[PDB]
Amino acid sequence: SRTAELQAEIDDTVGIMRD
Amino acid sequence: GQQIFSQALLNANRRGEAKTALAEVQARHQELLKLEKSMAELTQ
Amino acid sequence: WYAQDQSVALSNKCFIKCADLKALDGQYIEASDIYSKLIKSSMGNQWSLKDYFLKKGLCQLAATDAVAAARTLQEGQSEDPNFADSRESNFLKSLIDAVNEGDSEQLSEHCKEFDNFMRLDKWKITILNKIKESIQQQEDD
Amino acid sequence: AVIRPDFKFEDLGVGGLDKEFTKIFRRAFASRIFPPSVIEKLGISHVKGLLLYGPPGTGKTLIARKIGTMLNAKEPKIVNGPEILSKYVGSSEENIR
Ligand SMILES: Nc1ncnc2c1ncn2[C@@H]1O[C@H](COP(=O)(O)OP(=O)(O)O)[C@@H](O)[C@H]1O
Repeated sequence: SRTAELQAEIDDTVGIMRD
Repeated sequence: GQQIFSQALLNANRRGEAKTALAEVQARHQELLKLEKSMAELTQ
Repeated sequence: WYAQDQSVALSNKCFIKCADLKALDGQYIEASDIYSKLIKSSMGNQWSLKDYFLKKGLCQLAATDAVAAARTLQEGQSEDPNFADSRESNFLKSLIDAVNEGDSEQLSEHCKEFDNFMRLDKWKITILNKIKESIQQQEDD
Repeated sequence: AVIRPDFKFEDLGVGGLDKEFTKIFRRAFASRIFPPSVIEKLGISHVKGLLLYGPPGTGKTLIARKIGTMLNAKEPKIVNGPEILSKYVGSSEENIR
């Protein structure tokens, strides 16, 4: 569960940096 | 009136040391590879 | 001009375009030299760096200079730990090994293996095909 | 089918044991020569097990080695006895089945 949460946070940050 | 020796068999039970887990680690590796790829895009 | 302006970043964007086009035009040595500049400007600043190491080595292989490719691999493995443990380093090693053995099939296998995990862009495909052709030409010769 | 059309047993190395060969051929592969229809019409089942034994160094392993190639048989599967056993639980029984 920790790794999936980390993946989710990284995907969100990728979105923010793309913006 | 008799003594005896002793001989080993098995490591765990149903599962064996050759393939101990052999899934809980492989799929995780796939998760970690996904993590690495996403980090690649984020840092870029 | 960007390097004179201390704009390392724009200079690198331009030198990437320059090295890529030079390599596609068969000027593999000069492209490798520009990649060496990109590496040096990027050291201590890493993802692009791995790509730079890989591309440098690929140019050297296309120049049929497997020794320079092996030196580039060793350099990258010593100077940047992320290249040391990267797929790009392992791939460059496998390509150097296949070139030294003259096995164009093993090179094609390693290319497919790499492509399954990290898609080869058109540039890498072109350079890898040139390397394969140089192996096959040595086999045919 | 079960025996190669090109074979006469004169070429094969095993010599000095001819009666045993005839007995084996008669009692082992004889039932698998005709078309199947006769056997069920006659109510006879096939043989399943064959046992060879003798003193050390009489030629049995030679027969086993050459029978596969001599009689147009599927490549026989050869396993040494003590190679079946294994460490993990259930591995051996799996290996047999
Ligand atoms: N007709 C024969 N009878 C016995 N041995 C033979 C015969 N022809 C050849 N040999 C030789 O004798 C050996 C056969 O012995 P083998 O059957 O392997 O011993 P074991 O009976 O312990 O398996 C081989 O070296 C083989 O070349």
